[PDB]
Amino acid sequence: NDNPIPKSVPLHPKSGKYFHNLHARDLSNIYQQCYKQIDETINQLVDSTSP
Amino acid sequence: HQLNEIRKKYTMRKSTIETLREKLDQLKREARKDVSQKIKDIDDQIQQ
Repeated sequence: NDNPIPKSVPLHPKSGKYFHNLHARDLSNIYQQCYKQIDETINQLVDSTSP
Repeated sequence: HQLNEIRKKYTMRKSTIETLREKLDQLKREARKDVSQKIKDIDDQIQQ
């Protein structure tokens, strides 16, 4: 209608390359590093405080 | 007088042990004060 801009189009192989390239940013390494940091911080805190 | 000087040397040895005892007292007092200050500073730094 009016300006010929369709709402959506069928996927193309060239579009399929970009669809395959697109991915969620992976935070598994960041989460593992954050978990290791907090765990080591808790371990350090266990004996850090004066008795 | 030489015998009296030997007795004075014994009294001076007692004076030297008294000087040692006063030096030990001042050393223990300064040591406890500095160690307490250092422990408090280290604890404050650890808390910070």
